[PDB]
Amino acid sequence: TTEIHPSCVTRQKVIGAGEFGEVYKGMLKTEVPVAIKTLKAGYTEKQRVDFLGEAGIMGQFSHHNIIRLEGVISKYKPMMIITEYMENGALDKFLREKDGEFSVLQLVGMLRGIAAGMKYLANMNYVHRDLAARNILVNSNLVCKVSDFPIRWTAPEAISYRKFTSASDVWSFGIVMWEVMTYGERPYWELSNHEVMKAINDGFRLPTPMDCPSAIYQLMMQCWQQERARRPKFADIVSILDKLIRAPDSLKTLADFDPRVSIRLP
Ligand SMILES: Cc1cccc(NC(=O)c2ccc(C)c(Nc3nc(-c4cccnc4)nc4c3cnn4C)c2)c1
Repeated sequence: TTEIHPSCVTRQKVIGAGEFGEVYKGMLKTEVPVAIKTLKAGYTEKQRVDFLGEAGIMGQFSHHNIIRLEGVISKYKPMMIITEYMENGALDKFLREKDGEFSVLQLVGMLRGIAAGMKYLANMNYVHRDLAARNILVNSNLVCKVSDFPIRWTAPEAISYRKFTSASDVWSFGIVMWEVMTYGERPYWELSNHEVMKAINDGFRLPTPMDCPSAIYQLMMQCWQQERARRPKFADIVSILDKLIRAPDSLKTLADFDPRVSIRLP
């Protein structure tokens, strides 16, 4: 793993909180803006294992749609994980702040990216477990990168008996699809966590977003199959989203939106 000397790192502002440290924005000389996760004095043995273990696996990943590791500071204290900085931040907040500002093709393109990075993770035998728009970062080319800094996002088997697999990630990716196409709406709106699980078990599923291609709704619906073996694999998801994008007239057929309010005018 690329070891970085602390003299090359300039922390500037705090932007979040880690396991046992803060997360900063800063500069890296070799000047490149970076995000910095620190492990502060007093960390436990387990925290160090997880911290440097996160660094190790990130260093193994090399994919367009996975956040890139710039390097690590492990020979000096505080220890640091240093990644590329993504100017547009977390996808959930991004979309909520840019409601209606993109084309359907752009939105589906985001989803293709996320799916490509998840296919890569799943093939590397990495189970994310917390896939959600809030863990996806967006750069100045609209490229979405899976990161890892959730009842409503979690497959039934992962909730019920903690079976977390790439197939439970697929369920979550279904929910991310809906997040994207709704521009960051809260999945299941104000339903409580227990009402969500009850709804799912009862067989209900999130309704179609407004202005949503029929193909895209069909795909998220198949990510939400109760039977884990029936869900698409990420290879299936990437393949469909790539074909839809490359034949973009396919996205013009829209699923019917179920109106929650009727407005009558002559
Ligand atoms: C695939 C995988 C597997 C396993 C683990 C991971 N780990 C990371 O993805 C990770 C690890 C370290 C860092 C420095 C980053 N960077 C960022 N984290 C945050 C942030 C974090 C926490 C609270 N608020 C914001 N914000 C950022 C970046 C970059 N730009 N921005 C705006 C990400 C990834």
